[PDB]
Amino acid sequence: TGRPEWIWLALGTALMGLGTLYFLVKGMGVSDPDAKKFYAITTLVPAIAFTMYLSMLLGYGLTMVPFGGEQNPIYWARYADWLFTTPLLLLDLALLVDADQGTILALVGADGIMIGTGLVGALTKVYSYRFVWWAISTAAMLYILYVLFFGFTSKAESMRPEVASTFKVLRNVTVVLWSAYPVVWLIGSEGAGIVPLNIETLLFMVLDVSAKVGFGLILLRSRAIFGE
Amino acid sequence: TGRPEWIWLALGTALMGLGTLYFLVKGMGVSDPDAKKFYAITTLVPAIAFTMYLSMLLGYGLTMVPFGGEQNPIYWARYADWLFTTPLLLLDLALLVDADQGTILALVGADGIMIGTGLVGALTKVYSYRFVWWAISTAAMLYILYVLFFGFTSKAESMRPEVASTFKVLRNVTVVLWSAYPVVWLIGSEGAGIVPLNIETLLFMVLDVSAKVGFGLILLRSRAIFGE
Amino acid sequence: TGRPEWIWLALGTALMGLGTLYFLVKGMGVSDPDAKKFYAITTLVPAIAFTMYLSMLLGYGLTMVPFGGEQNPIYWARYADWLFTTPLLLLDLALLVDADQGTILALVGADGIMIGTGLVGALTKVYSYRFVWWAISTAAMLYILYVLFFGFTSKAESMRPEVASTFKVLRNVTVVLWSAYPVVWLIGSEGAGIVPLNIETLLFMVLDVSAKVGFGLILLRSRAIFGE
Ligand SMILES: *C\C=C(C)/C=C/C=C(C)/C=C/C1=C(C)CCCC1(C)C
Ligand SMILES: *C\C=C(C)/C=C/C=C(C)/C=C/C1=C(C)CCCC1(C)C
Ligand SMILES: *C\C=C(C)/C=C/C=C(C)/C=C/C1=C(C)CCCC1(C)C
Repeated sequence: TGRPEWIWLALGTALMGLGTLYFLVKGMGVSDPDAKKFYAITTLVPAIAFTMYLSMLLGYGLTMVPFGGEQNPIYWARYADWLFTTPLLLLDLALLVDADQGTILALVGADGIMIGTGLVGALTKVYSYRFVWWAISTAAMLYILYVLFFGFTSKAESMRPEVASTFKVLRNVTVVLWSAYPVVWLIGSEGAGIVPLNIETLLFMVLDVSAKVGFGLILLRSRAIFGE
Repeated sequence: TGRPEWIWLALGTALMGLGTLYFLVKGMGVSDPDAKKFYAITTLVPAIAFTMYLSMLLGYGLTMVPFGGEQNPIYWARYADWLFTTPLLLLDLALLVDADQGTILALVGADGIMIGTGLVGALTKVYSYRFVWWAISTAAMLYILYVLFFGFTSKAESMRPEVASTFKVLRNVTVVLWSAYPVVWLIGSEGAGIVPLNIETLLFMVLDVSAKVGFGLILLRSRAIFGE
Repeated sequence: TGRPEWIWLALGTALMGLGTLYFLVKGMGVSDPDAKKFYAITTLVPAIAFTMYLSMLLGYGLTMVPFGGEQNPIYWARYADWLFTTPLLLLDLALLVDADQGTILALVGADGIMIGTGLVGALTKVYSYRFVWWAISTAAMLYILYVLFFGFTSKAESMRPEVASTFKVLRNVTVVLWSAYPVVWLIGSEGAGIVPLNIETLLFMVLDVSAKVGFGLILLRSRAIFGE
């Protein structure tokens, strides 16, 4: 329920907090118009996650969901966090490659669908339906990753080499991390219940910090953010 | 309640699904910057409606509301769908006529008001208050339609003839379809109860498919989306 | 609960309504691209507040929250109103000073955090935690005000004198009004309970009208909105 995994919630909260502070301070030594944006976007991600992880720790971002004839504790704040941060991660990749607005809306819309349906499946009472949503959500994610490889990478190459290369790595990071989420939900308590809520929370905290601080450390330590 | 109108919910879900797939495939043969946007926007509308109609079918996008001394089943997901799609429909008309940002915000804000207040009235427990919201919502809609005729049409004429003409028809379609919604809510169970929830659901499914697939078919089969 | 402060709710609703109508009519005599935006943005703020104050009056935007071993009535619609209007107020200041997009996102993100966490603390059941949220929210507000003085004012001076001066006053107004909110929440029933819900509602209605109509009257009666 809400006791065993508090340590992961607390570690997550601390890591997001420290991460947000490191980016704030680091962003002071910046005045380049375009550099700001990457900093503004990359510092906001963990600021939000910080409040979301804190809300789960204190017990506000949690709710019980009845299914499989049981009362399962669902951390809805985990999805609320994802609803606002993933589209911002997509934006960094978008600015990085100079993506057209038409492409930006497509990704954001698919991203909102991905999270929105994942949340619906998290809260769904009927067992089998739960996986229908996990399937729709998963498709949106592949759609997103399909664009990042067949509508982004091809363009980054048409840009400065430092940008194409940084983007290439950030894209690669994204494929690995994002794809890891649906797998965790499927083996966890929200889905198949092959692993307890305790290890499910830990796994997502590891993934969230990696994507919300780790990914930030890579992008923000790159010259790909300045126009030279 | 949630049994009689399932056929309309299922037909709606299927029609939105097939519609989304047709636009995805059709959008592959497109690379024009501005063409993308119309495709990105027009394909996302039914993608979302699809998930919303599926959520109503499975019973997740439904809730019971007490009023008139009765327990009335309210499909809140129907409004959730509208909250995200109507502003996107407005965007197609906006891009189509090259509308200024000031005008775009006005329409979107009024649109969010229109749906937001319609939802409040859908969920309202006190009978008479329900119609106060229907009235505020309806005013926002006329405001929107007033701009599409006295702040849009006049400009489309100052653009390419194919655009002005396509916009003219799309505007005309919008007046007829949008205005049809408040009328349906008033005679339906959510409002006057002059017609059962069964026919209310059917009527809105017909309208939603028309606006989410039909309207798309018209816009996307037009040269008004390319810059020549 | 929901009876004593209805007069403030009704006065608030009326003032926001009349305010919205005054701006609509006033905005008709405007065609300047940039003038529209200030009008579009400044007229939408009270349009929304109007619906929010009306929802509190009728009793829809209210909910009871258990804490301190008591059932406290929380006007969640007050925060819902703030969630959409404050970012729009920030936009007026942003357009006014020609702020970069990177700076705009930072402010909006911090603003959404400020309100989001204030709402969490409003709804929080555990007494001490409530103030943790008030503290996080308050920090975001100072962050916002810190940017309006060390990332905005310095630029407005690099613009036309009428803009710099109007912005200077609008900034000054913002510092005074915004800072007044957290103080009210702390002494009110949602926080310390040093003053009844009756006076808490009155105080916020006074502040809301000032920021949603008052501030509008100042900005819209200024030439700082036209490009000359
Ligand atoms: C906070 C940062 C990131 C990158 C979060 C990413 C989350 C996902 C990619 C989540 C995906 C899901 C899928 C595809 C289907 C099951 C439900 C999830 C919401 C966990
Ligand atoms: C999904 C596509 C469209 C075009 C949906 C449009 C919906 C409306 C115009 C709804 C309007 C309403 C009004 C004006 C007042 C009563 C409540 C409604 C939300 C049904
Ligand atoms: C409607 C217009 C305005 C300017 C509203 C402003 C509201 C605030 C600045 C609210 C701030 C809060 C803080 C900083 C912390 C306690 C909770 C509040 C949400 C009241």
